[PDB]
Amino acid sequence: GRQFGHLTRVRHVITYSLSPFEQRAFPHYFSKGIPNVLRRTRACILRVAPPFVAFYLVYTWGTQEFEKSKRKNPAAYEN
Amino acid sequence: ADLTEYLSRHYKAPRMVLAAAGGLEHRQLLDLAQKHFSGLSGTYDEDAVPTLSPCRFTGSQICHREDGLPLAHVAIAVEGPGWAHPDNV
Repeated sequence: GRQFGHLTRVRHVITYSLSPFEQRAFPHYFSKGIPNVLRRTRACILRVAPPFVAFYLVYTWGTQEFEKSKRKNPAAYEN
Repeated sequence: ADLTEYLSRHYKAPRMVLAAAGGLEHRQLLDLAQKHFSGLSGTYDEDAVPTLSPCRFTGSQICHREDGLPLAHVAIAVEGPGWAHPDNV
């Protein structure tokens, strides 16, 4: 186990903070909120999204061919 | 110029108090005060209104971390009432 006071060494940093009863819990919730989640979404679409559409494409084509394999089967049997 | 202007701004009679304690007699003090201090507010200012605006208090916290010091100092306080409030006692 590790306690405060024995964690690590810190040089010259000041930290100002404020009482919760003195500030808002939702500063600019929407004003600053939305823009940021856009920003984080943007920042990550390209690594998260691609594999999922790949699965998405393989899922719809996969069931497609499953029905068209049997149902479509006949087809032609002419004599 | 910054100085002299603060001087004239603030070193005005109604804000000064000649005080003394010991082997004196009050009359002698008054005489002196009237002899060496007469003529300080021979000019009561037009619109210089040295009034103290009340000061907001803030439940807040400042931490100056420095693990190079051998011992820590902490100071915690709550808002007090001020000089004149009987609550002081």
